[PDB]
Amino acid sequence: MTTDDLAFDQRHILHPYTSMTSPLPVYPVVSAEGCELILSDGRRLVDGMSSWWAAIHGYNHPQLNAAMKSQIDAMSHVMFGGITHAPAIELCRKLVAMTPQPLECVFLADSGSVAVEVAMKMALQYWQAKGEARQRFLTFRNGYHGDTFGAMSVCDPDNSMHSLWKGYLPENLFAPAPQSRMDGEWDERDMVGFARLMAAHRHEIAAVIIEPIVQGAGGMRMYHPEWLKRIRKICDREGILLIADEIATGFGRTGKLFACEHAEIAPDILCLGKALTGGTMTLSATLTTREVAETISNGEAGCFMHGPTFMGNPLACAAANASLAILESGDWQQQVADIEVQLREQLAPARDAEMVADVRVLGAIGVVETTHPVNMAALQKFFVEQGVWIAPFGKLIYLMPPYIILPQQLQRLTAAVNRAVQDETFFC
Amino acid sequence: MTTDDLAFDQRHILHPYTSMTSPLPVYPVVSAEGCELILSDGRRLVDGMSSWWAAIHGYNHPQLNAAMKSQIDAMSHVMFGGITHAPAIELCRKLVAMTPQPLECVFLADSGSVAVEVAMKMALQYWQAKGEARQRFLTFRNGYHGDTFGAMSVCDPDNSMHSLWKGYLPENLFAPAPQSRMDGEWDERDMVGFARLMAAHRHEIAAVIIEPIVQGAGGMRMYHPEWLKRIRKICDREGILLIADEIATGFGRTGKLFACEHAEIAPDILCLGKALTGGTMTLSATLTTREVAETISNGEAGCFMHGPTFMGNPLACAAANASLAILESGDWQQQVADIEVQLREQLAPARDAEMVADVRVLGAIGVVETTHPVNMAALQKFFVEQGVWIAPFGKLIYLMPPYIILPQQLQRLTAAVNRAVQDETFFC
Ligand SMILES: *Cc1c(COP(=O)(O)O)cnc(C)c1O
Ligand SMILES: *Cc1c(COP(=O)(O)O)cnc(C)c1O
Ligand code: NA
Ligand code: NA
Repeated sequence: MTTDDLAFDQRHILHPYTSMTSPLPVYPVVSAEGCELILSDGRRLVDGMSSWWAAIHGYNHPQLNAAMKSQIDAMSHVMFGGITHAPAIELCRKLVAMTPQPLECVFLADSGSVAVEVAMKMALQYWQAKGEARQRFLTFRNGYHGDTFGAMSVCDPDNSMHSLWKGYLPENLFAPAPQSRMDGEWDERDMVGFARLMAAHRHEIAAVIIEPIVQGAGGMRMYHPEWLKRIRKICDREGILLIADEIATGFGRTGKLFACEHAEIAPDILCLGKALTGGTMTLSATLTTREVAETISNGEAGCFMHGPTFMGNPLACAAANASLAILESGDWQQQVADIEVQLREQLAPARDAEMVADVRVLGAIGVVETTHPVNMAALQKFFVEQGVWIAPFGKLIYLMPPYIILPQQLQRLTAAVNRAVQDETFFC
Repeated sequence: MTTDDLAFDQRHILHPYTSMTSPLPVYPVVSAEGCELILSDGRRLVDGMSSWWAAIHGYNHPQLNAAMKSQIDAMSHVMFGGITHAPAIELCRKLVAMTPQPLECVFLADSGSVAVEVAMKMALQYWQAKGEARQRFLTFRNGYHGDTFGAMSVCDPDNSMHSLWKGYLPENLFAPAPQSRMDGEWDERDMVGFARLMAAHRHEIAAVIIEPIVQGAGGMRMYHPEWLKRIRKICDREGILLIADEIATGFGRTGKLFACEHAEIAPDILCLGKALTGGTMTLSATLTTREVAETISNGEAGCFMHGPTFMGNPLACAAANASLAILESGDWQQQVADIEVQLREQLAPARDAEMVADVRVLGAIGVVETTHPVNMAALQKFFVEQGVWIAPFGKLIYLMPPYIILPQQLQRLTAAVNRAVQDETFFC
């Protein structure tokens, strides 16, 4: 990789949420292996991010690799209209089996945002079919559900700058962000906001949508499981659908197979993505109940009106099947538990740094919230120099590493974060 | 695939736009090679659909395969935030190079619908940065832009059943579907409807969005290039962005590399999907002008507000690079031209058939519109018994074969269509 390449990237290639006129450096990656990324210049970095949650088995994994190659030899893709195939059936078998009982109807899609759009459309078509006028969504503040219009409409209005689409995006209902902590005590006073909204709008709410336990992109918040119990009961009582968006929490990340398990509840609709394929390629799934799938099909439309071109892509399905096969071994449980203990122990010291607001950990997620925002270019460079890849945002320096990360490798990530927060150099 | 597997699929697996209560037959495909799909019982089907436009090089292509397997050895995926990599760079060089000059900034995304969503958000943010109150889209009737909420808002209100979502979708402006055929003379009376809208709302329109030349999912309609020439001019005059959605028309399909060429015009925003990866896996691209990309960034939000987790996916990018490399050889041009001749010649006779409402052909697209809807289950079955894979819908029996289809294979397709439309058997 040459510098002319880098210049082409800078002037012609957009990257996620970053300016084009005023870019910030980017690092060339040539390959990746185990828990390491490899830059063009030969520098090896311990990945603390799993490429944004997804790469839970790390990189160049032999089982994922083998699964993908063998599928390519059968067929990379065939359309799913009027056709079915083994990778899709196997995957749906696994997804149905590993999730709560009521969740038994699978809609495969390409991306997490699309999975959410699917969930939202199911909710909408569901009520239309029952002849009830329900078009509104009730969601938590500090939530994040994707970047497409529908998903944007249920993301934190401040966190996502809704003043940009003010007038274009429907106005949903935003209850306060859960205050009670996964770590601490429950407080009944936390429920009043949501109760008020639900009481004042029960008749127009199609669905409640939330990220179970962890609100990821909107603040890496970790809230008390009683919230989900409560929400599930309120939805049951009112006859309203519950959508759990586990695109981030799914597949072991919080120490349980799905974060819903922390409350022992089942949503009516479940959105999955990111780690689904083990971070090899994009795939998503939206699962729902029989009651929802059948109601939709028996109404005016006569079907659920969605179908991405690449729905059920065999290759992505093979990768997912292989990712899930690793998880079937149950090994992830102790791997995540050990990562939890190690994050708690090693991030603790950060609590005494001047720049640190909070330190929270759940499963293989460890977060250091800062008092001031990070200086991106600056902190990212520091992290690279330490031989680690960490992608901080706002006031959040966090770790979500692969489950197979070696205690030594994790020790490196933790040392770098501690060292990053010891003065204001990398802040503002 | 056991019968139990197929039982599981019917009961638990949602397919595109179909009922979960009154499910129609699906066919179990184990692999694919060349232009053929292979079922579980060993039977081979000539593929007339390109797995919905995308597999322009057929299946199990040696080149595509090796490029995919090679990327897998380096890294199937890594995150795109603060990181760049060879496949994305190479892919973006080609897209910029192969498209009109003004289009030099690429936003890579996961799927078509998302690419459209991206295009729509650019337009809104563009006008946001210029402090202009523009949130309406102007599009054509019979248009299709994807299944996500934003994309649905510019899809045909009828074809897409807007009644279902009345109240959730922003209400855009819909001008009459292009009357003048790509096969015929131009009637300036065709412009009234559009002009009437463009006037009364020129103050409100953020962008004009249309599929160039071929309105695909909305009716496989083929209209005269003059519409594009005129639309561009009107957009230039009012200073309105033009979004050309070429997710279906891109990469050779209509006889030109890009359908926009048929009118030698250039969009402000261009959406690419489907055939981009040679139908191996999902990937999309939205290209735009420096002016748009800079405006947005130098805007108040500071960047373009969008970023899919799997943005720039190396594996997909390398499949796309291999696919474009095949197009670089230039063969598609005559491969497509020949297909167009064969389609024109061999579908001609369907015009003597009683169930046929119209026959139209453009590039590697052949359409036999019928007077009555098809019996999907019965027709598909007939086609499979004739050794071909054709996916009809509504009143359209159409073909979009791989560019590498042999003439005798193309012949079994067109014969199958001709035989299907002779009477009422497979209809209503
Ligand atoms: C990442 C994420 C999404 C969206 O996934 P994309 O694949 O980026 O569209 C949606 N919801 C949550 C909670 C996520 O974390
Ligand atoms: C198929 C198509 C889309 C949608 O692409 P998906 O990948 O199915 O989301 C958008 N626009 C046009 C013209 C299309 O043909
Ligand atoms: Na289940
Ligand atoms: Na160009």
